[PDB]
Amino acid sequence: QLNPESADLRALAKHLYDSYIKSFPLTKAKARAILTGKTTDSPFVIYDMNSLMMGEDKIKFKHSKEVAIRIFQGCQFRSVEAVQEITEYAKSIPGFVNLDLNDQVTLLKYGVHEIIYTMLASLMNKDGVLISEGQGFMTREFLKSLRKPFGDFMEPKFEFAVKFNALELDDSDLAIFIAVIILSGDRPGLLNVKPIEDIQDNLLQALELQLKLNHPESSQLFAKLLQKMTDLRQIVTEHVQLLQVIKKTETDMSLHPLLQEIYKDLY
Amino acid sequence: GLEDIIRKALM
Ligand SMILES: *c1ccc([N+](=O)[O-])cc1C(=O)Nc1ccc(C(N)=O)cc1
Repeated sequence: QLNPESADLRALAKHLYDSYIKSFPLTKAKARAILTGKTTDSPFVIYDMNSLMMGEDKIKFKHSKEVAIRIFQGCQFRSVEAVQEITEYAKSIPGFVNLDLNDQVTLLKYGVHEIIYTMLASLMNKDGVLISEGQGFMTREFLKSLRKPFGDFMEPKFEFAVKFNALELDDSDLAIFIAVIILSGDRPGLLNVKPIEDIQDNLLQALELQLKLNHPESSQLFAKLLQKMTDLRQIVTEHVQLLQVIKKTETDMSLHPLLQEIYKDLY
Repeated sequence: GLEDIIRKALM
């Protein structure tokens, strides 16, 4: 069982973890420390409109006529850094940069959104989500209470995050999982699926071994984690449905400027 | 915009 192959898979896992730590300053460990009240360096809780206004000093403004579209434009602009970090991470995946460059772009242009949601789950618990770079905490029920269609923006991400966070993955697990997401041979428009699957097969072996070594308590964790890719994709494609809801909405879609800024840090 | 951002980041 501990043979040259398994050692190579552990080396791959370590390589990915190291690149992950280098590429992603916001780790799950850091997020969970905040969420479980361990960093004494502590987020202000925004749980209603009153606390929202009282948090005005802590929401820094960074920056369409539709508020929702402006939010999406802002968050997608703010996501560039994440996209660049994920792309940088992908370069560390053995074989990735040797793929047809079109396929690299295709893999990343689908994968980055799923990875952003995966990492967003690290910032979430059942109560809410860290915002303002770990400096604020926006409650899930406050977000859910906002007038349509805003109240529906984040709840499916929370529903996912609760189910995903129940897997108790750590950054070592996530480093490989994210690589498996990127090396998805099923993306539309892929030119050469087989070299992608060759890499993903290696990453999957590495992930399977990682999860066996790291989660003795979890039956079928590998399968359960792979099934979460279904939920991730669903969340991404739900954004298309949200856009249609927004264009059809004729009710008031005003939103407090601080909520707009908060949503722009979300995805 | 995204494909260009990724293409650039891959450089
Ligand atoms: C940004 C900020 C907030 C939300 N939200 O609360 O739903 C969403 C966004 C956003 O634009 N997310 C997003 C962008 C792009 C894709 C995509 N290309 O598939 C999905 C989701």
